Amino acid sequence: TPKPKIVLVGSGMIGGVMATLIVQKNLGDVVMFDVVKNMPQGKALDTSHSNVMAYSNCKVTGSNSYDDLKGADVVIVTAGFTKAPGKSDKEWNRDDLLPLNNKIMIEIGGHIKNLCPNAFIIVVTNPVDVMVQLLFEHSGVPKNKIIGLGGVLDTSRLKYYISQKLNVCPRDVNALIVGAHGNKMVLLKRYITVGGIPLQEFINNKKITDEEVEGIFDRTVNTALEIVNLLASPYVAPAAAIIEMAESYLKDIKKVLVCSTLLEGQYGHSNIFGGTPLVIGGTGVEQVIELQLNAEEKTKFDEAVAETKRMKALIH
Amino acid sequence: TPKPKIVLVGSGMIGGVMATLIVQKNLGDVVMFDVVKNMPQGKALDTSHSNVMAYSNCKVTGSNSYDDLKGADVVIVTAGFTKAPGKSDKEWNRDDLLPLNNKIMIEIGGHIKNLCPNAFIIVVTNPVDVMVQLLFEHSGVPKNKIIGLGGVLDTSRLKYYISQKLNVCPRDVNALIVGAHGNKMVLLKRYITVGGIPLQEFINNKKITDEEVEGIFDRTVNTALEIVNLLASPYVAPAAAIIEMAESYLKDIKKVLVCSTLLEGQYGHSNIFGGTPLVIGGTGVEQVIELQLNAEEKTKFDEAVAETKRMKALIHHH
Amino acid sequence: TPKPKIVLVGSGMIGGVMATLIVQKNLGDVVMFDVVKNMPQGKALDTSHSNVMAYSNCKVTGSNSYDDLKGADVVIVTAGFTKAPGKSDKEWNRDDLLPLNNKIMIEIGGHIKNLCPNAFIIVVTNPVDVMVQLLFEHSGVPKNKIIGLGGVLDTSRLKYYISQKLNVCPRDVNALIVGAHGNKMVLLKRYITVGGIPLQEFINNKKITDEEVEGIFDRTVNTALEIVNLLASPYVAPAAAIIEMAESYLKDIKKVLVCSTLLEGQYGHSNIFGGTPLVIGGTGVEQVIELQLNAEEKTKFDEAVAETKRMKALI
Amino acid sequence: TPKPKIVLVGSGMIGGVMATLIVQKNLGDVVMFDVVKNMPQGKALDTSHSNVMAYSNCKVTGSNSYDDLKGADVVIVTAGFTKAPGKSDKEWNRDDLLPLNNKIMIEIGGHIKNLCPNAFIIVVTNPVDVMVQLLFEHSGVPKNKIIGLGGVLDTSRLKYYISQKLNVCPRDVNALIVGAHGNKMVLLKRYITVGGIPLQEFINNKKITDEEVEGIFDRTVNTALEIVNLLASPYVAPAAAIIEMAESYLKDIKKVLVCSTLLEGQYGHSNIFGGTPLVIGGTGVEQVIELQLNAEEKTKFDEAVAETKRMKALI
Ligand SMILES: NC(=O)C1=CN([C@@H]2O[C@H](COP(=O)(O)OP(=O)(O)OC[C@H]3O[C@@H](n4cnc5c(N)ncnc54)[C@H](O)[C@@H]3O)[C@@H](O)[C@H]2O)C=CC1
Ligand SMILES: NC(=O)C1=CN([C@@H]2O[C@H](COP(=O)(O)OP(=O)(O)OC[C@H]3O[C@@H](n4cnc5c(N)ncnc54)[C@H](O)[C@@H]3O)[C@@H](O)[C@H]2O)C=CC1
Ligand SMILES: NC(=O)C1=CN([C@@H]2O[C@H](COP(=O)(O)OP(=O)(O)OC[C@H]3O[C@@H](n4cnc5c(N)ncnc54)[C@H](O)[C@@H]3O)[C@@H](O)[C@H]2O)C=CC1
Ligand SMILES: NC(=O)C1=CN([C@@H]2O[C@H](COP(=O)(O)OP(=O)(O)OC[C@H]3O[C@@H](n4cnc5c(N)ncnc54)[C@H](O)[C@@H]3O)[C@@H](O)[C@H]2O)C=CC1
Repeated sequence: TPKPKIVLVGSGMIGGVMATLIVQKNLGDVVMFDVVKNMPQGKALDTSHSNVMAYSNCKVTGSNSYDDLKGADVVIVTAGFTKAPGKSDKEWNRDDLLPLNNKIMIEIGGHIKNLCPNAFIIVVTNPVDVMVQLLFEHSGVPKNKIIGLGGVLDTSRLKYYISQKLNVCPRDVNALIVGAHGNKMVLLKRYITVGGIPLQEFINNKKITDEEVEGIFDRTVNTALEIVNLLASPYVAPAAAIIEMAESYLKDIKKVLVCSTLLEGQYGHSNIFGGTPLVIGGTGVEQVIELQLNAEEKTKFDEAVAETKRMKALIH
Repeated sequence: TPKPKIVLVGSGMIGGVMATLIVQKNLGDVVMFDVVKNMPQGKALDTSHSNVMAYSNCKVTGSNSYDDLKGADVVIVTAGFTKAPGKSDKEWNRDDLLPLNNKIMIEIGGHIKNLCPNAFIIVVTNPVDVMVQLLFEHSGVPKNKIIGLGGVLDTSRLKYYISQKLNVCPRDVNALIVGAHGNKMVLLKRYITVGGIPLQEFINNKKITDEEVEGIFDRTVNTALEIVNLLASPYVAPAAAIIEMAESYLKDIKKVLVCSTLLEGQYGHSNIFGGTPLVIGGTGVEQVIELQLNAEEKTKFDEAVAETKRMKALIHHH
Repeated sequence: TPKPKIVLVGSGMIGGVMATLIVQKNLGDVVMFDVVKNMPQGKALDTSHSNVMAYSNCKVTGSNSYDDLKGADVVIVTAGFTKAPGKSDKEWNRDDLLPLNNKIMIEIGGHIKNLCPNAFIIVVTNPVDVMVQLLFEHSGVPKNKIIGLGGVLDTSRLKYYISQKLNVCPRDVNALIVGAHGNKMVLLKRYITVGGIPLQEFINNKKITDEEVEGIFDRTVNTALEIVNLLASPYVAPAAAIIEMAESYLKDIKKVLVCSTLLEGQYGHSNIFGGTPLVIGGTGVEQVIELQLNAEEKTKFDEAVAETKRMKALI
Repeated sequence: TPKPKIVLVGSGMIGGVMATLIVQKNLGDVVMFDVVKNMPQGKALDTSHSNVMAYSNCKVTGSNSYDDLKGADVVIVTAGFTKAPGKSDKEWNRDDLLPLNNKIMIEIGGHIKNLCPNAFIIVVTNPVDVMVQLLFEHSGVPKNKIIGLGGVLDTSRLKYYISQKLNVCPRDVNALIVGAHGNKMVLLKRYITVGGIPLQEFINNKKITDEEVEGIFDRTVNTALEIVNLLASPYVAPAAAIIEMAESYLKDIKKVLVCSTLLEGQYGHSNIFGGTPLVIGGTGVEQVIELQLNAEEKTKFDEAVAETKRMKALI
């Protein structure tokens, strides 16, 4: 009243699930944007009919024009490159990626600056902790108005695996994974709770062993690789995580969610984005919570941020 | 208590969205079954993590074994061929696919009979009015325990396009589409209401014209084609429609939903499945409602069933 | 963002259920206003804890001050009285209370005009079709920003009773009740559908008779009496009906809902509020739909509006 | 599976809100049972209409016959005295209700044994930790199939108050209150977290002081009295807490919820019910979690169970 406008910049796998979930939850009008012609229009048409089943009323439209950024309340960026040429046959590089995805962020940021400078922006494009800062820089939006997906998704894996071993509801496990999305993500064993009860109590009661916990941490780290091996880059859980973040903003819920945000001295770091618990409210990032890490924990957090800094320095 | 078991026989595009929606609604444990190796397992793992975001607790597992049909409460069949070397990259059709999908329904039917004969079955595989009857015949399930997807999806399109012209909530439009899923679907102009009000009133008040209605009618018939030409065969709205049907069963809601069901004299037809409103409750199909069509509407219904019979008669064509 | 502000002017039985449902649906911050001291503060404290179980974040506060209307997005008025003192329940009716309630609507109107002139207003206080016009006049709010509760609740009963005879989901019955809320309500048999199918088809197939339909019409008209003769106040269904209306506004859903709205030549009547299908969207009443009634139906609508005029000219 | 049946034994303030919430969530058919004639039939009629607004299909019926217990999946017991007949508020003595509510548990227990021995039972009647055990004994139901309301409600207050000081979503605060429902509830400061983060981190950062936390504890213990002083006993949040417990069973969610349950050695205590975290799934109580309390926390638990034992000894 008047209906929020959500622009999906990128209408691939994650984009399609997000449009579906937005309709289920009656969250706002959706523009599915892509550079690929016709594809976002077909997805939007199919998704728009699902309003009837959902008892919702969200316009869902497809676009190949950046003009549709005008009026956006929320912009979600999943746009990016992948795959490789000639290369033979398993040596697809990392890494350079990174200039190609940077050029995408330059293009998107320029239009955000021109067309929707007051939007709340969520960046998903990998490596997320690098790309979110690039978009921040190219778009000119305030620091409280842009974040990156990482912790909500990474902790959903950890929560889920622990919950299946302990035979409890998945959401009754709480856990924090910080620093960066990716292989350097910091899993904080000390902050795992189950129904509000420290994980250690379940270990002492022999409900789960130290070994099993370590195998679950390794599985959490290997999950994207596990699913890519079987199928493709994951998309259902990533979309669910993003919509949880977007909804906290649109409904001023003030959920505490771990996301990539600009660090300004926290954990000893500045001029860089990193994963940390934060509060998402109707004005955007309302609080950035700095965890009271011990020495071993801070050193893993430093390694996570050093890798973000490394990749960022490959951009010229 | 103790949590329904839902098996998706076919874990493609439609299968993926259904698993996603089942988790969102906390509806039951899900087995994602497919003949394609690794694909269901990967989709099931990705989907299982979304339980955290949804505050749900549905196990989601992937399978390449029919044994996992054991104990199913609901079985949803989207399984179908399936193209080979040739002969590309579009050479597919569906006329020649009829004997091939027949063979799929035989295989699935024999397994349902041995492993989950008390399941409620929803068939999606095209042409659905043909395939649902084939599954009924080879599974042995009672007539009230098997239906095909059609009307809920077809009417969603008609309801949607009308609501956008009249500027009202999509679900506040009501419409009935009967006969068969496909190009011979019967769109009943007489039975369209908007907030309970006959469509003819909005026409009389020049809010929409007769030409605009016919244009919306053509767009509804050709919607699958329109989306295929932009993208691929539709899957988000089909999944939503199937889940609304499954939920009515699992929660005994008793929604009146247009679905393909065994006709036993209704509309003058027997020994065939066709689309008609019916009531889905906790026992399956509780009521089959026969619309009181005029002569001109009945002729159209006749044409829909004739086309289903034509295709059924090609399950052994060479 | 920023979170809507909903003020409940009246915090009795219906107010209490409305605040509960607002939290369940996470629809906005709630101010529970009443003239009774401490009571709305007590209900608000209780209700605020239910945010935890609902995974919501709605502030629920109690107020005895009209100043809390400031910056309201939605104002729901149930302030007045349920039953006449000295009067029993075997007679449960209405009258002599009009002038008092007009003095309430004058007083509430004054405050709305000053503190929340851009709010969407829902009037619930009986006789609703009279009371909503009074508040409209004294609040100065535009015609598309104020409606009365009537048809959504009246039609919920008709839909429910028909759904139970025919063994289908209650919401799969559609029905229109118009004219006025109360004993002169116009139940339109022609407009009833079940799963989009004319009721007449089920009458033809002997699933329900013309006389059972007549008995359901009577039961619908007399439902409030039936409840009061058993123990008081419909409040649960009235609250769910109002929240359905409020939500359609707050979420721009554009539902077609029968409510009390200013008539401007529709059905032949003007300068009066009447019950008719409307579209509620993000800007308030976006459309008023005039049913194409036949002479027998238009005469019943006339008798409904005439009873509203009989009470309007009498304060 | 497919329409569960929920029987509400007691259709007073909490029963009315519970029936409302079951319909909203489409959780099951509802029987509103009470010894008061006509009243639950009136409440059930009002409530049934709300199925339309909710898009639900739950039958809601009122009853004065215990026959309605046959086929129950869940039975919720709020039946009981709130004050002794012929006494004033100045003469209030909580122990006075023990023999009066004991008689009610005996009556209800005999009918459960005969009619729905496989139902999951949730006891609400105060003092709940005593009453739940009386119903256990008289009903003969297995220990995994009967629990008392306490910790879900008590922790909702603590969670809510902390969340308002810290400006976060109420449900993102986690806390455990154990031992008994009432003034000797054990508020475990050590176990409080906010977004999974120990409460102490927020103290260290001066977002909240130790004194503020103490005043929150006091407020939490005294909330029912606060609400009564304004106008209670509380009913919205109690109803929501009970529905969260019943839903975890009906949908096999396996939520961890603090409820009153038979102690068989946990915390050094036996032959008594006390509040502790536990898992509710489709078979009932699937796990009872014994917290690893330190010595000081342990003595607070002992003091709470001592008071349950004192009151049980009165019978
Ligand atoms: N941050 C996180 O926790 C996670 C991040 N991801 C990342 O999310 C991104 C997207 O994932 P999927 O949807 O699975 O990939 P996808 O390949 O299916 O979608 C990418 C879409 O972006 C489009 N695109 C390319 N350039 C564009 C431009 N300039 N403007 C608009 N659209 C453009 C492509 O046409 C494609 O449709 C990838 O970078 C992936 O690595 C994936 C999972 C988790
Ligand atoms: N009834 C209706 O209103 C509509 C019907 N459809 C039909 O639904 C079907 C599926 O649609 P999509 O999911 O988009 O197709 P899809 O090709 O993505 O999914 C079909 C899946 O079935 C699998 N399969 C083949 N044989 C199998 C077997 N014996 N057991 C288990 N899986 C097997 C394939 O491996 C494939 O993964 C098609 O026949 C399509 O024409 C689509 C839309 C609407
Ligand atoms: N339009 C409809 O379909 C229906 C209308 N109603 C009507 O709605 C009204 C409320 O019903 P209940 O909540 O059951 O009544 P209730 O008596 O329980 O609550 C009314 C509240 O309004 C308060 N109040 C009185 N004057 C006030 C003022 N100056 N400002 C603020 N608050 C004031 C009273 O203190 C009382 O708490 C009654 O007029 C009732 O007859 C009830 C059902 C349906
Ligand atoms: N366990 C907890 O955390 C809490 C417990 N309570 C308790 O819950 C109980 C109910 O609370 P309210 O609904 O507010 O009280 P209420 O007085 O409104 O409802 C109690 C109902 O039980 C009925 N009743 C009495 N004996 C009965 C019997 N033999 N069979 C059937 N019905 C019978 C009465 O007619 C009355 O309608 C009280 O004992 C109260 O102390 C209240 C809040 C929290």
